Amino acid sequence: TLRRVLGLTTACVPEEDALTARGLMEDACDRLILDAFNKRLDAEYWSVRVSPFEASDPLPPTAFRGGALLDAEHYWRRVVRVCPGGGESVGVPVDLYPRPLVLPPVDCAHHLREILREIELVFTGVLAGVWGEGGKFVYPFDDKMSFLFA
Amino acid sequence: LRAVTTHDPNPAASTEQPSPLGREAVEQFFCHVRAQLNIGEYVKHNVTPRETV
Amino acid sequence: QTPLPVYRISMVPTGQAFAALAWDDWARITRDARLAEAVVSAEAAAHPDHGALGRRLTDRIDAGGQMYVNRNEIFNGALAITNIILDLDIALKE
Amino acid sequence: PACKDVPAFVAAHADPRRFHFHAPPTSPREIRVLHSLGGDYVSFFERKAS
Ligand SMILES: Cc1nc(N(C)C(=O)Cc2ccc(-c3ccccn3)cc2)sc1S(N)(=O)=O
Repeated sequence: TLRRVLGLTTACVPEEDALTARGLMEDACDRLILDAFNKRLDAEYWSVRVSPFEASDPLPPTAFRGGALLDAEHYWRRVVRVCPGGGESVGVPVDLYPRPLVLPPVDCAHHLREILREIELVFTGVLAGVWGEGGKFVYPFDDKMSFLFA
Repeated sequence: LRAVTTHDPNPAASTEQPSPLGREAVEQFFCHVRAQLNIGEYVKHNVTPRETV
Repeated sequence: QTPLPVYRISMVPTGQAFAALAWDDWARITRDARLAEAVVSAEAAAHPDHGALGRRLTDRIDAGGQMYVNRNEIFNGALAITNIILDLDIALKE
Repeated sequence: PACKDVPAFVAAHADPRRFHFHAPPTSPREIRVLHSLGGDYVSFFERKAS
């Protein structure tokens, strides 16, 4: 997206470039969330490495049954937030359960929100850094493309 | 009632002026009768047609 | 193969018997109201219409045991809805 | 009124897909998901009275 948006050096008033940039950034977000759907069942792909220092989800009482798998955990805890039943989002320590895993559908309405958060940080930096400032690029995930997962 | 109050009894020198009651009532509230006239304009007021492609 | 329908069965005297099925004998359930192509074609020849023709066509019409007596499909918000199913409750003066 | 296949229409009421909320849709190129429409308690009478 940044390679395409700094390729817009075509002679234009700065105001025009801000909009034809924000449109492309929103389109890139769209193409990312569309491809996210085709990997909604790969829990290992939607996994975050929590450090032993960071705040961590509480360990389910059945992850203490991995046998010769609890030993692999030395530094990182790989957690995926799944959504059993409804409303509640619970964390699953991915590497403490035998494979292949069976899980409730992955709460992509939580991981994609954080990924998008950092994407909007980068996009707000570039939007307010090359052209005129004053624009916090926000993608309406909760309305435009929330239905795909929740 | 302030629009019908007179300041002189002579009908050709009366100070009464046209009343705004019905025109104002029609302009604001009775202008939305078209919404309920087989148009679906009430939906158009709050439609939010979110169809993702 | 998922996703799957989930039904609710009211039994006698009571008891909500929930039933999740992967396939079912719907041919048997609808067999009573299934009109053969010959019958419908013959009625169409007798009545070449759409209002008077539907008239003739309509006029020509244990939890496991209660499955084929009472079913109530249960809405699943996770899945996408493909049919507009409206429940018309008509009240009558006479 | 202009049904070109009456027998099909009659033998379409017996297919469970025609009367199931989340039935399989009966080569899809594009698909438009209407996932949100109007809100609740938004009547013009209610919003004017309030
Ligand atoms: C807020 C606003 N100001 C408008 N007034 C002045 C009124 O209703 C005044 C009124 C109208 C009827 C009654 C009554 C009394 C007994 C039984 C039923 N009814 C009481 C008072 S209307 C309302 S509105 N726009 O929410 O309908």
